[PDB]
Amino acid sequence: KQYIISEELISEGKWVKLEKTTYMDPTGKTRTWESVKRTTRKQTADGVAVIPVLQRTLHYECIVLVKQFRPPMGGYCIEFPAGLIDDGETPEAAALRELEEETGYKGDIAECSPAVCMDPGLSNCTIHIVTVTINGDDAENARPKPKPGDGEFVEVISLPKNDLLQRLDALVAEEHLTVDARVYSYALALKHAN
Amino acid sequence: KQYIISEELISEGKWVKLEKTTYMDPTGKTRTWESVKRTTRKEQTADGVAVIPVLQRTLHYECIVLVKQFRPPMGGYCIEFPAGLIDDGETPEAAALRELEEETGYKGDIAECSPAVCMDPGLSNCTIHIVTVTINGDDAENARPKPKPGDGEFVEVISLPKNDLLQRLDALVAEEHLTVDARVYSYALALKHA
Ligand SMILES: CC(=O)Nc1cc(C)[nH]n1
Ligand SMILES: [Cl-]
Ligand SMILES: [Mg+2]
Ligand SMILES: [Mg+2]
Ligand SMILES: [Mg+2]
Ligand SMILES: [Mg+2]
Repeated sequence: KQYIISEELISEGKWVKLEKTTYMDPTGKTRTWESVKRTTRKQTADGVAVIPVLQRTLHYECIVLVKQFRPPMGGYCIEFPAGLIDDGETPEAAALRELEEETGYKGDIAECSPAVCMDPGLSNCTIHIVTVTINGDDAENARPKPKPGDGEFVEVISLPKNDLLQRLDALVAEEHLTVDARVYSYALALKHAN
Repeated sequence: KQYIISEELISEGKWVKLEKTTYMDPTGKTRTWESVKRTTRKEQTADGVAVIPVLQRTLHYECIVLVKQFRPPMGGYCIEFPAGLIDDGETPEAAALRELEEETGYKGDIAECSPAVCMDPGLSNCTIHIVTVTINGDDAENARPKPKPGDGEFVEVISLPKNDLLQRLDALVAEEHLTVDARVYSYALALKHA
C-alpha cells in the first residue's frame, strides 16, 4: 500500500546526506519525510555490530564492549564493537576484522543476522549483528592487540553476561557515559528471559 | 580527553538538521565529524521512547508486542518496538504508555525505565528511553484493543511469543520484504542466548 514516489536531495556531505522523501500514505494522500542516509553504502548493510562472547574456563562468560568518544553525542558511549563493511567484504569478515581492530580479540562466527535497521524513522542505516565467541584461553587472545585505524581511540570494557544490565547501569551512574540502545536491549532481554 | 570544540549548522530541515562537528582527539589534534540531530528536542531527557511491551495472559505464554509500519527513510516496512517522541513536558513513562496505547490499543503498566540510550551514536545525537511495560491481557480494557493512530500513522500490531521470538521474526522476514529493527533483533538474540 505505501511506497516511495521520489527523493529530493537537501544536502550532501562527505559521509551523510539529508533527503526529502515523497511517499504515498495508505489513504492515497502524498506526504513528505526528512530522511538521512550515509554516502558510503555500495553491500548487505552499512555496517556490522559484533556481539563478542568472551569464554574463559573457570570464569564468568563476558560480553566485550567498547567505549569511544562520539562526536554526534558530545560524549563517551558504550557500544558493541562495530564498523562499516568495506566494499566487497562479507559481513562475517567485517565482524571479525572490526572485533580485532577494536578489541585485539580473535573470534569465531556463531551466527549472523539479516540486515537490521538502526533508526528507521530517521535513517536508512542498517547493520548485521554478528554473534562471535572468543576463546579467551587460546594463546592468540592472551594479550589481545587492539589495532586502531586512523582517528580511532577505543577502550575495551568486558562485563559479565550474567549481570550485564546491572553493570551497565552502574557505569552510567558513576562514569557519565551513554549506553547504546542495542547493548541495553540485549542486556534487558538477558534479565527478562524466562 | 576528548570534547566538542564547535558545532556549525550545515542544513536545517523542519525535523532534522546536519552539523559539522569540531572536536579534540586524544592526541591533542583537532578533527571534524558530520553529525545528525533532531530539531524537536527541547528539555526532554531524550528524543523518544521505545516500549518493550510484555503481554501477560493466564494460560498463555508471554508475548512481546511489536508494530509494523512503513518507514519512509527505509523505503519499506519495518518491525519495531512501539515508539514515539516525548512531547514537551511529558515524562518518558507517560510517553511510553501513551505511545503504546496509540499504536497498539493496549493499556500497559510501567515495569522499568532505562536511562537515555543512544540510537546510532556514530551518526546522530538521538537518544531514547527504553521502557518496559507489562500488559495485563486478562483485563477487559485489553480484550479487543484498537490502535488510535494519529494523523499519518498507519500501524499493524504483531504479538510474538517471547519463548520463540527470534525464530518467529526470522519466519516473518522469510515471508515478505521487511526489516526488523536492530533493538528488537538484539533483544530476541539475548532471549536465545540466555
Ligand atoms: C571520519 C568519519 O567517518 N566521519 C563521519 C561518519 C559519519 C556518519 N559522519 N561523519
Ligand atoms: Cl554465543
Ligand atoms: Mg567502530
Ligand atoms: Mg574499527
Ligand atoms: Mg511510533
Ligand atoms: Mg506514535
